[PDB]
Amino acid sequence: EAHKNRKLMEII
Repeated sequence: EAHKNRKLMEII
């Protein structure tokens, strides 16, 4: 998962 996730709410 990890990059389709750390992007998705918490970076964008």
